[PDB]
Parts: sequence; C-alpha cells; structure tokens
Amino acid sequence: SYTNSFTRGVYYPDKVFRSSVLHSTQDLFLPFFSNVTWFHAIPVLPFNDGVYFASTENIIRGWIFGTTLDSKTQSLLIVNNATNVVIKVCEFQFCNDPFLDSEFRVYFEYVSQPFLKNLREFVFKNIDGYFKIYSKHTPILPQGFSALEPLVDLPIGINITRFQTLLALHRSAAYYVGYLQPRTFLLKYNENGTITDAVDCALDPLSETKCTLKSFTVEKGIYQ
Amino acid sequence: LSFELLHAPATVCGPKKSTNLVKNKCVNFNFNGLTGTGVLTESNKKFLPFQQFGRDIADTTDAVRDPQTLEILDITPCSFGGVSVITPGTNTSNQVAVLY
Amino acid sequence: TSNFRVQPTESIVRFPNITNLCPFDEVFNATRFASVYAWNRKRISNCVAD
Amino acid sequence: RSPIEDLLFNKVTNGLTVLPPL
Amino acid sequence: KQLSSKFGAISSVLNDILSRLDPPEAEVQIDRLITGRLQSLQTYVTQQL
Ligand SMILES: *[C@@H]1O[C@H](CO)[C@@H](O[C@@H]2O[C@H](CO)[C@@H](O)[C@H](O)[C@H]2NC(C)=O)[C@H](O)[C@H]1NC(C)=O
Ligand SMILES: *[C@@H]1O[C@H](CO)[C@@H](O)[C@H](O)[C@H]1NC(C)=O
Ligand SMILES: *[C@@H]1O[C@H](CO)[C@@H](O)[C@H](O)[C@H]1NC(C)=O
Ligand SMILES: *[C@@H]1O[C@H](CO)[C@@H](O)[C@H](O)[C@H]1NC(C)=O
Repeated sequence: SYTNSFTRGVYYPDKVFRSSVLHSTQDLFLPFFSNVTWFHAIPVLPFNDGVYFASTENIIRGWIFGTTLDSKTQSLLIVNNATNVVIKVCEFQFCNDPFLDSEFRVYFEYVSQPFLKNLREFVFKNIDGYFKIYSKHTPILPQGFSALEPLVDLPIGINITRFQTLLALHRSAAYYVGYLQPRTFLLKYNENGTITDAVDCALDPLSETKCTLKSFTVEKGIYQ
Repeated sequence: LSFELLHAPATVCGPKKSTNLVKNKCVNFNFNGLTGTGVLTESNKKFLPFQQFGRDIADTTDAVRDPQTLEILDITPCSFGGVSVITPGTNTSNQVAVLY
Repeated sequence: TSNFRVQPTESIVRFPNITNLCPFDEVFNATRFASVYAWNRKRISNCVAD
Repeated sequence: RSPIEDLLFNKVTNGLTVLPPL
Repeated sequence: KQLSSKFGAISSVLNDILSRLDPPEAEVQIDRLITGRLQSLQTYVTQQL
C-alpha cells in the first residue's frame, strides 16, 4: 500500500549543541508530506540514497545492504538477537527469501546494546564513504513529532545500491520505507538542546517565507 | 609488516599524548581537533550524550566537552580590547593617563 | 593607540582514552609460529597502533 | 524616571567592542 | 557570522590551514581568506557610515 509521512523524518545533522536558536542546515533529508511506501510481507528495494525505516511490534529483524548481493562485493549484514548487535562486512551467498529461525538460512565486528505499542524510527544515511545509523523509540503512521539521534557510526567506504529486510519465522511483517532527497530545513532548538519543531524550506510559500526570515511567526506584510 | 593505502578512512593509529587540565586561565587548546584559545570554566549546561561541543547565536565555539570525563567546559575569550591615552597638549605638560 | 590582549601561557592537547589495543602483544609473543610455507597473515584494524 | 519615560524604556529591547555613550 | 565562511578556501580556521597544507598553497588560501574578510569589513564600514 501507500501512505504519507506527515512530519517525521528529522534528525540531528551534526554533533553540535545549540540553545533555543533557529538554525538552517542542508543535508540529505526526508521531505515533509512525501510518498512513503508501506511495504508488507508475510523482496528487493533500490537504495539510491538513504532510506527511512519504521515498524511496530518481534518477527521484524535486521537489515542487509550492498551493491549487488553477490560473492564479489562486501555487503553489510546487521542482525539482532535481543541481546547483541552483530555487524559483518564480507561477501555471502544471499538467497531470494532469507529469514531466521538459530540456523543461518540467509546464506569489522561491533557488538553493542540492541535497539529493540511502540513506534521506532530508523534512517540509514551513506555519504563520503561512511554509514551512519540513527534510532528513536516512541509510544502512542500515527501523527506526532520527535527527534532522531545518532548512536553509532561505521567507517566502511563501500558503495551501497540495494536494500533488504530480514524476518524471523517460528517452526515446530509490515514496515514503511521512504527515500531521502537533497533539500534543507530550518530547525528550532530549545533550552535543553533537543529538536522541538521543524519546518520545510521548499514545501509551501508560507514554509519558504518561514525559511527565508528564520522565524516561525510571520508578521503581516509582503515579503520577497 | 606491509602498509596499505586507499581502501577506507583511517581507523588504526596509536596514542595522541593526552595532557592535563587547567582552569580559569587564558590558554590555547585542541579538543578532538577543535582548536581555539580561551578560558576554561566549569559549565552549567546539559549536553545530550552524543554531542562533542556546542555553539551559540554568533556561531562561535563557547561550550566544549573533553573526551576524558563526562563534564562540559565553557569557552570564553580572555582579556582583550583597545588601549587609549589621555593627555593634555605637549605644550602644557607631559602627564598622561592610560585607559583600557 | 594600540590593542591590549593577554598572551596564552601554556598549551594543552586533549584526546580520548587509549583503549582497544591490537593483538600485537601476542603476534610477537605467541606460543608457536607457522612455518615459512604456510604462514598466518593476521588482519590488523580498529585498534590502537601503539 | 517619569511614567511615560518608564513606559518607553520598558518597550525597547571577537574584535567587536561596544563603546558606552558619553 | 562572516568568520565561519570558507570564502573558497579549504576551511575557515587559520590554525587548520597552516598545520595541514604546504606553505605554497597555504599562502594562496590565506590570501583568499584575508581578501574576503577585508571586503566584508569594508562593506560593514560603508553600511555603518
Ligand atoms: C578514561 O580513564 C579514566 C581513568 O580511570 C576514567 O576516569 C574515571 O571516571 C570514573 C567516572 O566517574 C571515576 O569514577 C573514576 O574515579 C575515574 N578514574 C580515576 C582514576 O579518577 C575515564 O572515565 C575514562 N574515560 C573513558 C571514556 O573511558
Ligand atoms: C504515491 O504514489 C502512488 C503511486 O503512483 C500514487 O498512487 C499516490 O497517489 C501517491 N501519493 C500521493 C499523496 O499522491
Ligand atoms: C547473540 O549473538 C552474539 C553474537 O553472535 C552471541 O555472543 C550471543 O550469545 C547471542 N545471544 C543469544 C541469546 O544467542
Ligand atoms: C529540560 O530539562 C529539565 C530537567 O528537569 C526539565 O525540567 C525541562 O522541562 C526540560 N525542558 C525541555 C524544553 O525539555
């Protein structure tokens, strides 16, 4: 199916601190009111740039990146097992419909805390030979606004062209995928430094007017 | 041993000679590659635990976090400013007064 | 007439803790070694090259 | 401060020094 | 705000350019930075006048 990302998809572009000052940044971002695909499975997705990943819940698992998914180019293999995160950068014999049980029927080591009604928001940027992961979990695409903070950076320096998703099957399902586009926003911080509200810069004439005066309150008058 | 180039950004190299700390003094520093000169002062802000340093409205580095501890140190420039000389005419006298 | 500024006194350089060492301490100090025909090349990355 | 003066006064909010007025 | 402008140079920090590039290219980069900042200062002085 199809749905619309209302206002989510905003993250800290840098590791700086700002206190209640309206600042403008230009990075690879998710446009507001865009066309995010609601993929469902009981697949092969292109990766032109970073992607926006979101799901609700435990059969949803890790992810697989790469250029071709072959035995000639390194492919990211990020998996979770409810206690650890495993990253492998090698070449594997990928299959068409991979899943986990734990037998490995799917076919640079970093182990940390696992990321896992709650809503989770993941974005996977790729720029200048890096691989940055951003995570946030929120309770109640339902409406609302929240930030998105980085937790881990992976220096790999490989080209990524494809994107997949792993599942867990019991023997004895719904995730949103969006695409990033190059445009700018205008971010308003607060006293504690977290992002409170964001505005698009090229979405609407009023939004562009807010972008070109660096404020949220636009007084009565004519502006160029 | 054989060294390799042009595969990835650099990810292995040794110690960088960490030094001690000074407070309430106009010294120059190098905090995670962020150079600058100022007075190191204890801060009262509340950083999020993923941000290396901070700026202000004037786009200058005023708050920095040392990678050894979890505390944050404010950056304020040390004493600067012009000097002016108060004097009468040299035909009158040679007494002068200095203003900062 | 001029500008008055105070000169810096001393220089401090700050960097994080020196952790996550390589197995250099055991590739030079091991139990045994492989022969010249079947040597064991070891990948070295992501550690402190002290 | 006169009340008119007070009402007026309450309605007005590196290398760059600001000299105070005489 | 003009202090954080690259002005066509590699970076906007005087200490970064001098301790990373060779002096033949550092001369050109610093000269570009100085002429940009001097043009900004002249514009501000004219506006103030
Ligand atoms: C780097 O090593 C120092 C030395 O141990 C660590 O400093 C300790 O920090 C904890 C945190 O409260 C204190 O309880 C200890 O007393 C400190 N040690 C000493 C000797 O005073 C520091 O945390 C380490 N930093 C990192 C990032 O690992
Ligand atoms: C998103 O794309 C689909 C595919 O064509 C289209 O049917 C749908 O109308 C689009 N969404 C919006 C809000 O236009
Ligand atoms: C999760 O995976 C890690 C790495 O493979 C392993 O050390 C750990 O034991 C696993 N946990 C469980 C519960 O299997
Ligand atoms: C900032 O944190 C303090 C800590 O208690 C809290 O009282 C305050 O409401 C917070 N402000 C914002 C805008 O989050």
